[PDB]
Amino acid sequence: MLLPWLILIPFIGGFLCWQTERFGVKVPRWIALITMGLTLALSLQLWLQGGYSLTQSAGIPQWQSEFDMPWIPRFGISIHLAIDGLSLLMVVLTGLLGVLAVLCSWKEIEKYQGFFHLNLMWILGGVIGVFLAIDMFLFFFFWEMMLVPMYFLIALWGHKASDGKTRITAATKFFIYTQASGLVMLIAILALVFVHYNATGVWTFNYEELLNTPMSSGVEYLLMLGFFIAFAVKMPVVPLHGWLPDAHSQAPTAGSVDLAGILLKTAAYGLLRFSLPLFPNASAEFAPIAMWLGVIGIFYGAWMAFAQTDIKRLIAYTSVSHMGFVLIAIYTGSQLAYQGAVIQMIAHGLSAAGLFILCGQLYERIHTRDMRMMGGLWSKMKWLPALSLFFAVATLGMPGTGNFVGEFMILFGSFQVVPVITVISTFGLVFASVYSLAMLHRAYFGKAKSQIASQELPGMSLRELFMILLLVVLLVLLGFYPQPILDTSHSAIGNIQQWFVNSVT
Amino acid sequence: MNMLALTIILPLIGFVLLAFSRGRWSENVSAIVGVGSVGLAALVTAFIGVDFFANGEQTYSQPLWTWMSVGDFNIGFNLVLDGLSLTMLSVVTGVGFLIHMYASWYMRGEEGYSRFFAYTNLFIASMVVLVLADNLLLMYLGWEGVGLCSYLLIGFYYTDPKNGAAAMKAFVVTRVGDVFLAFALFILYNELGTLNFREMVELAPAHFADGNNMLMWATLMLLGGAVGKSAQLPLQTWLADAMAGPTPVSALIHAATMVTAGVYLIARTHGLFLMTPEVLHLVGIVGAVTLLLAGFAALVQTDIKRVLAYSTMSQIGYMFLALGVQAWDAAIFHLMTHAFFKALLFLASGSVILACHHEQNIFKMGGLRKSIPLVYLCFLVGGAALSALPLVTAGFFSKDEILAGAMANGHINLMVAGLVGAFMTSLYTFRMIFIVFHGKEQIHAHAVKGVTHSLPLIVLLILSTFVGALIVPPLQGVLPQTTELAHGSMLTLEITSGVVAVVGILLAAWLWLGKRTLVTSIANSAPGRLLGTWWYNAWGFDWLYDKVFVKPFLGIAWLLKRDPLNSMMNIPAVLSRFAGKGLLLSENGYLRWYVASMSIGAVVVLALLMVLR
Ligand SMILES: CCCCCCCCCCCCCCCCCC(=O)OC[C@H](COP(=O)(O)OCCN)OC(=O)CCCCCCCCCCCCCCCCC
Ligand SMILES: CCCCCCCCCCCCCCCCCC(=O)OC[C@H](COP(=O)(O)OCCN)OC(=O)CCCCCCCCCCCCCCCCC
Repeated sequence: MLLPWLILIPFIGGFLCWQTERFGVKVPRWIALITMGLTLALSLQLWLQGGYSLTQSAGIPQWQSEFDMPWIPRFGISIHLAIDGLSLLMVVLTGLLGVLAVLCSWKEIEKYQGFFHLNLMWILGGVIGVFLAIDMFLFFFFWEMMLVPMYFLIALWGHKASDGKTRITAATKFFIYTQASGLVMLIAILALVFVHYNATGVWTFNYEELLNTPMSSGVEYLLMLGFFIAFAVKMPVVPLHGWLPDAHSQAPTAGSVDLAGILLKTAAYGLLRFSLPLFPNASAEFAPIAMWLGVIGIFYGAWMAFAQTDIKRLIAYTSVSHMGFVLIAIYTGSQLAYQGAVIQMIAHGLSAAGLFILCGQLYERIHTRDMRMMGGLWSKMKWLPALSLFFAVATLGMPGTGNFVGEFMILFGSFQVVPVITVISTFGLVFASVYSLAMLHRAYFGKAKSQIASQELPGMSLRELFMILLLVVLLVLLGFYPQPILDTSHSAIGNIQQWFVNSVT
Repeated sequence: MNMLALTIILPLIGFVLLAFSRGRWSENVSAIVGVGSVGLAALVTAFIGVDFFANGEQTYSQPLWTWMSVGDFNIGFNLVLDGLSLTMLSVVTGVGFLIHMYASWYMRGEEGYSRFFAYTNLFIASMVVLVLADNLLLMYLGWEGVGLCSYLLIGFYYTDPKNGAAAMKAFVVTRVGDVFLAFALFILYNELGTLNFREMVELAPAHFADGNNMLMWATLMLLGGAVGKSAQLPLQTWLADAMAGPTPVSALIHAATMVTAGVYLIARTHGLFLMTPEVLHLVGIVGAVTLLLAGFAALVQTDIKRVLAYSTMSQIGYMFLALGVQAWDAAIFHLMTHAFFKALLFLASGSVILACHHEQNIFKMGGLRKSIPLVYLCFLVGGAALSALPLVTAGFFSKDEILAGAMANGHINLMVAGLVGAFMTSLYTFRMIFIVFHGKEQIHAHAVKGVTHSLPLIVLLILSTFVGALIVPPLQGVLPQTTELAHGSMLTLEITSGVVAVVGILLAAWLWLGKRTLVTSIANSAPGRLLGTWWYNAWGFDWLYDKVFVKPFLGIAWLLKRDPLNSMMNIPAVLSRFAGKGLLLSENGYLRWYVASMSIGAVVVLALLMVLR
């Protein structure tokens, strides 16, 4: 199977990136690009050979490919990997964002750049493993391993303007939030493994076997909450979001960590792949609380974004507001909302990526991220201001940008299940418009509010233009023709939706 | 009619070309791409129209691709032409070509000549999709599009922060209407699972037979979307401020397009409003209230553009009254006639402002009738059409049809609102005309001439006369016929309307021509200073919205500025640090204390072992 190589190539390339700095400080970047290019090519090959569009839901579990190798036999833990329309779509996004993460940090050719790329490649290897792992321990291991590289990238290669103290403070907060939450999930994985043994007599960590574990209402609820705590920190779900704005602000200014370790939806997939299938009844009775937490994140994130001054922290809070819609959808039991969640998870990744990459490029010219020191940048630059407007139009969810397809599909499906929550949630589209236009008016429109913004700035390079324009084409195509993506995730999302509904009944 | 898509592709191509030009092309080349794009779309519309009447006015459908398909949710990117669409397509591309041609002269020498045409091209394409869409979700892609393009053009002069504020307000107020529209789309699909206009009205009767309770909510939410784009109560606080964009934009986003979308929507979904009569009547009441409220506001405005903004609000009000009285054909007739005189008035207003060196106050100007003659004639013909001067102007025929329909259907109270609004229209329209052109010169306007400026002006002038009343919109087949008034009763209304229209103009002359003493006395009167201030601020809806929405929102933003919930989740760490320092207080290097610590531990361990034995 090739599934194992979607995780190995990134890891092997990371080692090569470090061992090739001896041939020059301009070599590691090419090794990283080839590494991510090969993983992306392999992902596309799997897409063109799986016939996902013609796969009909046969019921969980339903994998197009699977690999199993003994890892820790004593505990029945193995390297079990499996692909599906949902997982495939998340792996190809990781490959695309990984190539862009390498291209964005291309002018960074300082010493120890090999270790930078090693950490970047390993963050991506872990993310791909999280989307492929079907062994509960492998899932947890990949969930927690990807955090160590991220910690050192935010603390040692973080915002060039921030002091070491501020960067470390942010990295520690991110790690403690995430590793501790992940540990609460291990406690629940271990409890599920023991409840299975006691109820049946088998010792397994395989998701396929633990899918129907006879358990009481109380234990199922506690086990479900344990997984949710881990998926609430990475989504994020308010009030476990404080770590996000800080990490984004102190992360490599170029935007590499932002795209690789913060824009891949490993928590939304986790809620759809494990929480909903493993604990169907508990998820159904927690739906009200989860959906209301999402509504709060929609308005709280929007208000927090409006008052940010820092452009990168503004974009960071917009993510909390947008992910609230996905949380509401995951707990509706509607195929339309689930399919829309998949589109939004992909669209937000592309729209947020563009904003984060453009933010880094802007810093390279004005050496500031404070919007109070910008203004009239539309008349001082050649592309950045116009392209930032596009990504903000997509962020507010303009029809024709792909973010609209996901957001409206979620609302249409959610309305059929929870009408009142859908009505209040739709008003979030007005708040989005407020923060989206606020950022454009406070940075590119009006008059220069500082001297640096009052001089013609260097123009965007071909590399910068290519990566940003690629994201523009993808968002527009996803907005006008989203069917090819919907046809790939239909079987997987159908299996999950049926399981949840049928199990609750 | 197979070229129906070209009416969108051509404008869309113009946008991409002019956007990626980034201002590198010459003004002439940029104009050729901008005006030619809309011009070719208008030519295609003409050929499509010829084929439509040739094939017996049969509805044509052009399925392009399936946009979204998830189970029973099957939305299609399909276009449709039936007559209501043809009328709207003709106005959008036709009047849209003339405004583009005029804009070529108006924006000469200004920065962003290319970006302006790029946005106006995207606006046209969005409006065409809005009108040709066969389903509500595709209509949304085009409803929201025109809103974006309006935001982009209202704030075209980005250097001025005030223009940006006006653009943001427009987007927010209209987006609140778009949220209401969305609710309707969410309900209709949950109830019918179609969103296709034809299928919806075909499957609606049976589903709501037991109770149309959910149908009323959908039609009410459809009205919410309409009152937003059409600037009707309670979402009309954005039109007057939207007069910050280049004047040509005002003509497009008023007369031609945008403000007419709400009328098209209620007209396209008439079959559903008919099943909800109470909501349909509310459409009439909203129009009557807006036409009256907007007329008074226009009578006290001092900016030429703002008088023409509140007049559009009153004129869109008449079309809304027409829909509520079930005079569907009359509403579309007035939309078309309005697209002529209002565009003429706005384009003429631009010529006046440019001639008066960017002056915009009606006072501070004067005696321009001698300096700018053609522009003065355009204002006279446009103002007469707006005031519905009898027989000579097309507005007379379009408005009388609205008033006739209301009376024919028994809506006497609404017809009376129309009659009093007509008197107000004459007063506010000629007050401005008698103050800007008649009187003593004060600015010394510079003659504005050349084709690209006069041609659009003249073509709209002819269309603004009775000649425009001859362009009968093809509607039999799409919209129901209106109850016919008796000939004798019709003549009475036509005479009354004419007398009211004329008397209005005569009073306007006597009041705002010469020393203007009586008006000054009333204006300086305590009642006058109070009512004048109230109407000048549009009855104070803007003030109320600032105190109920903007101020509360900004206050909560200031309160949460420091992420309170994050600080709450930092308590586990403040307690940890404090506990650590307290525990380290036992780490005094004193050994005797260390020995005592083990003594205390022994007593505790032994005590517990005995109490837990
Ligand atoms: C079930 C509950 C709901 C779900 C929870 C999900 C997981 C949440 C995990 C995080 C819990 C809250 C943590 C809040 C603080 C986060 C950052 C942190 O640990 O300390 C940051 C703080 C900053 O200060 P410093 O680093 O010195 O920088 C210079 C001065 N500002 O550094 C300090 O000076 C603090 C020193 C102590 C830091 C470690 C102790 C704080 C956390 C204790 C454990 C809390 C409970 C975790 C249980 C597992 C997860 C549920
Ligand atoms: C191969 C597959 C093909 C499909 C995918 C490719 C299509 C994408 C092309 C269009 C989308 C992006 C728009 C262009 C991005 C940047 C281009 C550019 O440089 O345009 C600049 C232009 C004005 O230029 P200028 O006056 O010079 O000022 C800018 C700085 N100099 O300023 C601008 O134009 C501002 C840029 C954003 C404007 C609004 C964004 C539009 C969003 C699309 C939503 C569509 C909704 C309406 C559609 C209805 C009709 C179907």
